[PDB]
Amino acid sequence: TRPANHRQLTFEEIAKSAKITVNEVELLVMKALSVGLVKGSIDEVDKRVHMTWVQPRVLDLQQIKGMKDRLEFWCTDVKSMEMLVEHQAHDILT
Amino acid sequence: DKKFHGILDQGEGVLIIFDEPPVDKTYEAALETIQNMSKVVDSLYNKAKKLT
Amino acid sequence: SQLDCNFLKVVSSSIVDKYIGESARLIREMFNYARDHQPCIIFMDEIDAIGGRRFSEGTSADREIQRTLMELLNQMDGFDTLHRVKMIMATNRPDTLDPAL
Amino acid sequence: LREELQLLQEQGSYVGEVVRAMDKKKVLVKVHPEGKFVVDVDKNIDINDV
Amino acid sequence: AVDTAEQVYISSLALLKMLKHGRAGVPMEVMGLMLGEFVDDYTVRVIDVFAMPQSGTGVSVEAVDPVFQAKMLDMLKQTGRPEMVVGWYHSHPGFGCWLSGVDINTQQSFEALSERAVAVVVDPIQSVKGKVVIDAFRLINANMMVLGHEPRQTTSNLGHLNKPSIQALIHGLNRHYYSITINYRKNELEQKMLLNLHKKSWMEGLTLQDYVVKEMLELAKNYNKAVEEEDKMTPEQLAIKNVGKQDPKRHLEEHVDVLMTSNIVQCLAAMLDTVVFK
Amino acid sequence: AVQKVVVHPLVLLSVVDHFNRIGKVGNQKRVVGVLLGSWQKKVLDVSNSFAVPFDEDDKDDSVWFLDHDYLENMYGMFKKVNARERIVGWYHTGPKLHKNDIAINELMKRYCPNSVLVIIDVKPKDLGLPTEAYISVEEVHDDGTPTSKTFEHVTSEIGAEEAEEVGVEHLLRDIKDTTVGTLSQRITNQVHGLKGLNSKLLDIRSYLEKVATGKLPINHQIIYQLQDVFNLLPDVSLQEFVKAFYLKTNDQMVVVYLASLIRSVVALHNLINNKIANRDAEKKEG
Amino acid sequence: EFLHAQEEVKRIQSIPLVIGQFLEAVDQNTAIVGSTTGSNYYVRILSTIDRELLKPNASVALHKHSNALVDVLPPEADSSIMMLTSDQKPDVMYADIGGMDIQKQEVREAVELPLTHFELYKQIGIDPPRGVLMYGPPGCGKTMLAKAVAHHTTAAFIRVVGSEFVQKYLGEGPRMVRDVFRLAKENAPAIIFIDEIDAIATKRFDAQT
Amino acid sequence: KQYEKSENDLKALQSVGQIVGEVLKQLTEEKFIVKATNGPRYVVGCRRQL
Ligand SMILES: Nc1ncnc2c1ncn2[C@@H]1O[C@H](COP(=O)(O)OP(=O)(O)OP(=O)(O)O)[C@@H](O)[C@H]1O
Ligand SMILES: [Zn+2]
Repeated sequence: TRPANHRQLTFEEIAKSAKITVNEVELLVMKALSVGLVKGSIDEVDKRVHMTWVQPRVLDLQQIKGMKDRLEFWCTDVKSMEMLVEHQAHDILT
Repeated sequence: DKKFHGILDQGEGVLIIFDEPPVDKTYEAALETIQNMSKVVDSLYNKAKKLT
Repeated sequence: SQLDCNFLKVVSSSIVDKYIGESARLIREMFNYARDHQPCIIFMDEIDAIGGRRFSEGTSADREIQRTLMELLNQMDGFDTLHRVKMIMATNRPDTLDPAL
Repeated sequence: LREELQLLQEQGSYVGEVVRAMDKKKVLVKVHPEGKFVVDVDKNIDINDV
Repeated sequence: AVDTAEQVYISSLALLKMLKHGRAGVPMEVMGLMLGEFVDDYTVRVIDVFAMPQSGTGVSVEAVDPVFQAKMLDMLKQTGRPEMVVGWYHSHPGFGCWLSGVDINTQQSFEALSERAVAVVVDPIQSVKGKVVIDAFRLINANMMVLGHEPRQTTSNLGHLNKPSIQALIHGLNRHYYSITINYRKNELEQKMLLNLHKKSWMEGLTLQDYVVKEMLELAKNYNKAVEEEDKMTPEQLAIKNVGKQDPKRHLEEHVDVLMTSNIVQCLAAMLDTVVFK
Repeated sequence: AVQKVVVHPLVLLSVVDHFNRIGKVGNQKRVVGVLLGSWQKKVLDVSNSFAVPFDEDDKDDSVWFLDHDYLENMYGMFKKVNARERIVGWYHTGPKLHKNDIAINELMKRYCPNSVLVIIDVKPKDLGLPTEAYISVEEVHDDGTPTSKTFEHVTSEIGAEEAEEVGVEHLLRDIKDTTVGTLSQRITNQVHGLKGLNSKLLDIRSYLEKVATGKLPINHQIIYQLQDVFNLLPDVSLQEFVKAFYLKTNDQMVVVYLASLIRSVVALHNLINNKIANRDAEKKEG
Repeated sequence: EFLHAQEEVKRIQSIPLVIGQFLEAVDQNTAIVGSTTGSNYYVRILSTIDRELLKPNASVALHKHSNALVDVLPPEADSSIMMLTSDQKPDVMYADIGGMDIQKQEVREAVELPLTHFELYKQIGIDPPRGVLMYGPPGCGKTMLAKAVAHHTTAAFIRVVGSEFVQKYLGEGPRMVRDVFRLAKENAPAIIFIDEIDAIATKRFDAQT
Repeated sequence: KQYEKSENDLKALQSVGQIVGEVLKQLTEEKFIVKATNGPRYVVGCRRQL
């Protein structure tokens, strides 16, 4: 749901969404590594966990539409800047 | 006196031993170019001689 | 009829047929197969046909007899020794044998 | 020159041994291993160099 | 008468069934029959080289099973077209593919069957893209030994067939034999789509894939420099008295071009971060 | 099950020539002929096949005919002349499938328990590889319908053989060998950026098909899941790749070193014989 | 079309490499090679081959049909077990030999010392022996000295069975000696021990058998 | 069932015997130095999965 990953996700997020204390997010993420849904590194030098790939959940229709937003954003940015790079490399073909 | 790449760090603990030994790219290239400049010097007498 | 493991009984008279290093190649095969099946039991009857002692370069086939015998003289010893290769020998008169053997 | 490398893709030849030539512009050749063969000369060679 | 310069059109599925048939039976000569269409005098096409059953005892005229002629050709009649045979194929894998005595033994049977009865000779172990190994003939008859041999009314097309004078053993068999022109003619229904298969199915396959790279750094640098010292030796020996010195060789080979393709293709691979990623 | 296929273009020309056999006559719908095949591993191979007459009237898409006697007699010929070969399925030249194709498939799965079809195009311009593989199996359904027997897109490729292009690359004559270093990379740039992201735009067109339509099998099984395999990279604005630019500098590092040292040695290549042969040809001209 | 001609050069050596040995060079683009089929061939060299590789003899590659020279090969074609390569020593200590100061010190001067101080031989001009022969009453450790010097060598060590060369194929022997001596010059100031050389060294022959 | 035994024996008719060779040594990752028992020396490659 969140924007990208934030690269580093805090004990207040895991513990507050999880309605649990600070000292259970460790067993939460290691137990999640026992489940195998994630492969995340346990970034707890700041108690702020780094993310990896996860098993997804059910695609809602607003998830379809916002997925079309950032997905079309990716599509026409890689395609548009693709055509720009080909336009710079256009004069060297012969 | 002796060495094992145990470089001193007063405030680390591991006293980190690390290196990247294979960098023979610039080694062999520099060793070639040093000889190459001697080869261009070996051409300089042919060049300056053939003209005038 | 007692151990019954790997009795390679060489009659040692039907080895040579006519050829050059054929009997040599048979010696290499016997020693390599003998190296393989680790409890091999080598037997050789009637060495005196192939054994001899030495000549003064007489009959030309006795050369090939001598090199075929020196197949045994090296490859029984070599630098790589044999393991569990029990060489059982039989003869009629052992006086005519080679002191190399 | 590079299109003229099928010349190098041509069939090779034999090394022979000339004992001596006989009459009517033929020679004798034993090859690497075989018997003797009364074989034919070419035009651009020399019978005087047999 | 008077005789026009002939021509053998192909469909190239002929050549594909010759490479696949002679590739399948590769330690053995095979014998077969060639289907096509008698278009006219100066041209004739092959449109079908089809499978013919094996002989085990002798590759001969008895390799043609007539119930396989009725059944095979009739099931070609209830395939899309009942076209006419144009000759016969075989192979010679064991040597340089000249006309065996079987071929002259069945040539009179094949020209009793057909007008032309053109041979098809091949060695299936020659090339991967290059050679045109197939060989084609016409046994002209010995009854025409009074008249001049191989009339070929213009002999301009035949004079331009006369470029290789190929196969000096067949040239030893120039008694009543001569090769024929075979073009590799176009198939606009097939050539462009073969170019689509070929070109588009090979240019990255899916044309999306590679657009390996960090070990060709070390492999390329060793391959380059290890040649570069022996490339740079000879300016010790560069001198004057031009004819009195003899060692001219280039020392720049595979150090311009392999390095341009190397560092440019892998630096565009370094650009695949920005090209692929945003 | 099937890993993938190995399909030579020879059997594709064995589709093409029978397309010439039907292009001259009244083509009702398309070609349906036999696909013979060499099945050894979970991978597949096809060296040969043959065709068979076929019509179909589009009123219940159930009146359609092959000749199994012809199929097994010519299969007896080809099995006789080649013991390697057996049937592996069928093919069709019209690039879009229809409802009867499961009756073709399951009607000829009685000979071998798999009968893979082949989509081709006699006039291809937009596809990549023509060849295509399905298998008619079931995942039942999530609701578990009465035998939703389903074609499954087994991956497919053009096969290869030593000395099969003896015709081909001599025929086409147009090949420019080893265009590495010149413009092949930007051919693949135009066709993968454009021809990849347009497929992405037809997949987002199918997403709009789920917006206004697409309730059939809205497919909340594989789409967001392998799209989460895509969503290994959530590349949103602010771009979040601070842990990738020293990575990018490490990637640029060695290559720009090779350009610096090595291309300086490329200058050292051109300069020597360029000067020497230059003034040889200059002041030795007269 | 130059690149097309390049691949037409490259296609000559893909599936076979039919091995012969280089025998004679007449001149440019013409040679004589003795193939390993026993017969000898008038051939031609290709411009790909660097002409210094010709030397006297080389393990060379040929063609099938044309039987043209294709390549000159690196030093190959084994010395049987190939210099034994790792650890295949009889494992005999140097002091394991009991009380032979004449023998151990003598052969120590003969082989072990020119392994080390050969440049100091070169300033005087002593001309140390190439090989050496050992003989006498059999059983006195003639194998054992080769075991100990083998155990205590640093360069290559090739044991050679003297009955080894008499084999089935007609003409393999002298090429095997080319293998031994090309490898001998190829490795190092090396050591080759040859045992039972009487199997080759017979003073009397019969030039009809 | 006799037609099944002659069916299997009929299927084995198209097979061809192969060559007994012995590896002298390995030249490169693709190049292999063998010598067959009947004579000369060769360098070839493996198939795919050898
Ligand atoms: N001086 C010694 N000190 C210790 N052991 C010795 C000594 N001399 C001989 N031996 C022993 O006797 C053996 C001598 O036999 P060795 O195999 O070395 O020579 P050889 O093979 O018998 O030569 P040949 O087949 O000509 O008789 C040594 O291997 C060792 O076991
Ligand atoms: Zn024939």
